[PDB]
Amino acid sequence: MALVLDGRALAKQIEENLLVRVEALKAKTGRTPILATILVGDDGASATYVRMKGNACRRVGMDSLKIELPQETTTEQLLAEIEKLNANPDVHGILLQHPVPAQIDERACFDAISLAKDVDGVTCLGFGRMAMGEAAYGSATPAGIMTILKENNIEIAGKHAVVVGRSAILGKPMAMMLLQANATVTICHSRTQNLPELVKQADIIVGAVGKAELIQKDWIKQGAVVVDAGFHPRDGGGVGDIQLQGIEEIASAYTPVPGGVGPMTITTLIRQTVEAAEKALG
Amino acid sequence: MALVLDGRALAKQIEENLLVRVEALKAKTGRTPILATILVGDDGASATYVRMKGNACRRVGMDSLKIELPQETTTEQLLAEIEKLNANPDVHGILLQHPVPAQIDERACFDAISLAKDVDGVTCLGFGRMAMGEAAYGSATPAGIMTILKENNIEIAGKHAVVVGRSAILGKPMAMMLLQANATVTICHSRTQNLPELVKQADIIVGAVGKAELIQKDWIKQGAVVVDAGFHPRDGGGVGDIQLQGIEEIASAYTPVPGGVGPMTITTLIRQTVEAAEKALG
Ligand SMILES: Nc1nc(N)c(NC(=O)Nc2ccc(C(=O)N[C@@H](CCC(=O)O)C(=O)O)cc2)c(=O)[nH]1
Ligand SMILES: Nc1nc(N)c(NC(=O)Nc2ccc(C(=O)N[C@@H](CCC(=O)O)C(=O)O)cc2)c(=O)[nH]1
Ligand SMILES: [Cl-]
Repeated sequence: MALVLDGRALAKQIEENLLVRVEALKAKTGRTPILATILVGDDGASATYVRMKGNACRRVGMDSLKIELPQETTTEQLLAEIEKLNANPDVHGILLQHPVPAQIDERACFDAISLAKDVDGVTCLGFGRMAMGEAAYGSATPAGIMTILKENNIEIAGKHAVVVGRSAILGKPMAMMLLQANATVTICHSRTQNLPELVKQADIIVGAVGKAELIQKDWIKQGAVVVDAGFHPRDGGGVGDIQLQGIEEIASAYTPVPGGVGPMTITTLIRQTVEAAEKALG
Repeated sequence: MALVLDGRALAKQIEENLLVRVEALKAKTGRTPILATILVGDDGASATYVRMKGNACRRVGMDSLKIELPQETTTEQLLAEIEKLNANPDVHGILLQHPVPAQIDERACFDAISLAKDVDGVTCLGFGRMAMGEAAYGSATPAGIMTILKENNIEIAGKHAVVVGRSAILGKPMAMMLLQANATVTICHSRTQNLPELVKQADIIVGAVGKAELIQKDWIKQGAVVVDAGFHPRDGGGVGDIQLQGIEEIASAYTPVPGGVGPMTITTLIRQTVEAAEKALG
């Protein structure tokens, strides 16, 4: 039966020393690390995830600066708001929760965040530096996945990884991180013409499509490592981007949904905020 | 027989347009566009390609500022030279010819070049922006390849492109550019297993390994589009990274070596320098 890649347990374990580090920094400097979170508009899921990230901050002795902007916020207004936070020495990391209202140029706003405070890893600069092996905060969800794979001793070098999805904050960074770990990487998307065929070749499959159980269980290679980065609420248990019912007979290891990639998205953001604060204050 | 993707003809065609644009610019402003070329050490191929790039500048009515630094140059010394060029308003583009002597942090020096003068497309920032669909000068060789494919009406969207090699200035940007053009993209490298099988699945193959004829002709899918980005001087005619002997029987279209990717590497650099000059002097 497949090894459950327990993101919930890993997140809990990691938070233990993050709390020690933060309490050390606060005792040393007399200053509390701050993650500024920006929630723009009325997306309920975005609201929920921002609160979860704030809670996680407080669990390790940090706090959040809660920035909430209306649905009709313009690109110019959000940029100004990010420039305030960039020049705020009391703020050590900046999160802009995706997806912002459609009228806003999200890419422009991501890129306005200073590299030093890009603790969610959304800037083009952060991405390019990561892709080229230079030190950078990685996009939270894919960096969290690499941590899951590494802590669970999952072999990556020489494996064929297939990433289904190519979004700026998930699929693309995921692909580059796996490449950096010496996987052969295939990147698929909505214009891939033979998706089932390619998924069946995957030693490591990452579902990053944001569509409930799009990736069929029948496409999964026997002994594959299965990573499901999706989450879709449903009556009595949500589902991810991959059909996981009966995956225990197929995968060598898999991320459950919930309790897999999700907690480690949050933990990665928090860890990288701790890192930023240490650099800023220490 | 296969379509010859004639990079030499395309380069000449592009240069005719660049010439009239440069002459118009000089007529309007009285100033000549300048590419600063930085050659560090005594590598023969590097000297040759920098000479060819300077020749191309003058063919289209521009000139080059030839910077030649010794073998023992330090990272700090090279950074200082690049910062002088960044601050010089008469210099519109900066080329650092790779590979610099190994004691130099080449990545750090690439990244010191201002985005506005990154006409060879070597910055992390430029790579990141291109990968995310934002405006930036593209790495010369892979951008030249995209142009070859486009201007020969080669179908890319929905095709499986396999890039063999993942270098910072070739393989990685090549893959991100093909992905932006809606190809399914597989990135291979020295740790890749079952390489012959992965190449056989490819609708578009890009050889970027810097090893003479590594990619074997029987690995190529019948009807594939074959792009060879290698060059290795040999008595009686140089060869690339792909066995191209009898390629006309196998490929639907192929870049010859020499006279394919090479000329378009040079012309892409010059075109992007003209663009930089047009912006700066307008
Ligand atoms: N900037 C930015 N925007 C984004 N939209 C994200 N994604 C971004 O927050 N995703 C996310 C998804 C699931 C969970 C999570 O922990 N989910 C729980 C399920 C609980 C629930 O969703 O009610 C789980 O999977 O265990 C946390 C974050 C991000 O990481 N950064
Ligand atoms: N920064 C930087 N460093 C680099 N090292 C390169 N590569 C970088 O100049 N390559 C290159 C390779 C071949 C040719 C070329 O035109 N080759 C001819 C052959 C010339 C001959 O036969 O002597 C051809 O393929 O037709 C031009 C540039 C680059 O583009 N940028
Ligand atoms: Cl809590």
